Amino acid sequence: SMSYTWTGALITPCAAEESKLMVYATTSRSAGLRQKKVTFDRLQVLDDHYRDVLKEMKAKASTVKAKLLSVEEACKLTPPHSAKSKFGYGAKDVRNLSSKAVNHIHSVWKDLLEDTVTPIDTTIMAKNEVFCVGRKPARLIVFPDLGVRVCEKMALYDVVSTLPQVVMGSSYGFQYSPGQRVEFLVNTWKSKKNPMGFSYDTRCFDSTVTENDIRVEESIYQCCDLAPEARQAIKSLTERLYIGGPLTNSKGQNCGYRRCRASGVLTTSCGNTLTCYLKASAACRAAKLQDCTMLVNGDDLVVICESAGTQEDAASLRVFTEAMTRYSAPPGDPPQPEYDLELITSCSSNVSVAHDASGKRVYYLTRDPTTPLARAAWETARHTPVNSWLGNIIMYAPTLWARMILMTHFFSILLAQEQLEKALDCQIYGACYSIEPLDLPQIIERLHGLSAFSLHSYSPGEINRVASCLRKLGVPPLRVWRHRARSVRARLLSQGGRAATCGKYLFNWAVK
Ligand SMILES: O=C(O)c1ccc2c(C3CCCCC3)c(-c3ccccc3)n(CC(=O)N3CCOCC3)c2c1
Ligand SMILES: [Mn+2]
Ligand SMILES: [Mn+2]
Repeated sequence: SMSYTWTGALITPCAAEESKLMVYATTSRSAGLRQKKVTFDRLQVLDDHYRDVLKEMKAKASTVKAKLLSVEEACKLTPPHSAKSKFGYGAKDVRNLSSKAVNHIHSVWKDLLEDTVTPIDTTIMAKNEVFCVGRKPARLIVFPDLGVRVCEKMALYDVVSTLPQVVMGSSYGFQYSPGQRVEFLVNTWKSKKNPMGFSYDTRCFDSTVTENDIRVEESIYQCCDLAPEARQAIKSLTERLYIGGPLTNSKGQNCGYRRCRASGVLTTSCGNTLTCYLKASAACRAAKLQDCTMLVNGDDLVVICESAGTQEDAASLRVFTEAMTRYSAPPGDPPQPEYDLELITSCSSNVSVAHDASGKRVYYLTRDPTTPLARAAWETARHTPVNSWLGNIIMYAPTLWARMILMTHFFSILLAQEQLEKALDCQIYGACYSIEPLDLPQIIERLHGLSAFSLHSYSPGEINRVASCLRKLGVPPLRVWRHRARSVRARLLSQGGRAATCGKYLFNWAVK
């Protein structure tokens, strides 16, 4: 069946968009191009590898006990900036236990328990995301009303935050900080006698997800020891929301129908991860890959296994890809065998090596700096809710480009505007933090360790990537950033107290 059906009505914006300040932001203007790509018929033929893997997953899920969240708990865990309801209240009302919101949520719940069939309305919007140089169309976000979103948490918050790690164990990517992710990848790589590995990523994953896939996920969730009401709400949410439903634009017009994964529901990430893990594990068996270890984050997969030889590996990956295609998930680009861990990119990131103060080799997570640099450029001119600049400083603190360029420029701009002490909103790990730039050394030490302030002797490949990136984007080269940083450092040190702590830790690398 078709992943989508369209009426002709447009995906409209709900606010003023901006598609320029080179660096561009996606808008609703491109929605049609995206719609075209994500619209197709899914063919899926399952086999005994898929069935065997599924049985093993259910047996693990069957050891999980999950509870219902109360309305009040689900309200308190609602993110503060999520879209207001159509029924007269918003996130702030939900979070402060307003009677208007609570009573509507109780009524949505009762309807979920009493009606297990009627498709539930969703809004479809174009995502506004900043990229660098052709242009990629906007991604589509599909989400139901706030009152339903609270009810999803009631039924499934305890399940989605518990079950995946039990079912997928060490392969569940979302349990790891970056250093832990690196540690898993490196320890896995080093455990093989002749390691080979590859990243896989599905072309339009959400659209490849079938009704059967979504019901298989529900059947996994129902293997949990759940309360009777949970079982009913989960079934109802599955039939009425997860398998599909109608789409409405921001102007209240009917855009069409969805028969695939919604990107804006509580189960998107856990569901996608479970479903990719299931198809990928089955595909590894068809491919007959030896001593396979998987790492899964949504539909970004890394597989590390024992090499069978060059031509053998190349053919085994073609068989892997063939099986994934049969299960409904063809790749955006065909996977390639890699014999160097550093060359495997997944979740837009890769492992690299530097050295600590003692001269010990330290592995850390990095990425191509093009998109982070472009996003930071944008947030120099405009201003956003997410502050991707600051998030990247935190998540990629050990990297050469975050330390030399991102930290330098942003502490320079903060010195210049006297806004050192002003908290900024920052979206990291699904949650919205209010971060004080002077809190950064503690945040980085906690997340990465003290060595993040002392790494040096980076790999030549990574230094050159950063250098080619600066050159391509017209930004000063690294020698300029070292000079500027000595100036930023001297400045912070003059200010004493906590600013002197930022100069000491964040810019220890710039000293002679
Ligand atoms: O000359 C500088 O001192 C400087 C400083 C910073 C930047 C940046 C960003 C780097 C990361 C931190 C935020 C600022 C850019 C830049 C980077 C990516 C995409 C667009 C601009 N650029 C490039 C840039 O703004 N342009 C426009 C003017 O001339 C060449 C390209 C920077 C230049
Ligand atoms: Mn994909
Ligand atoms: Mn992906």
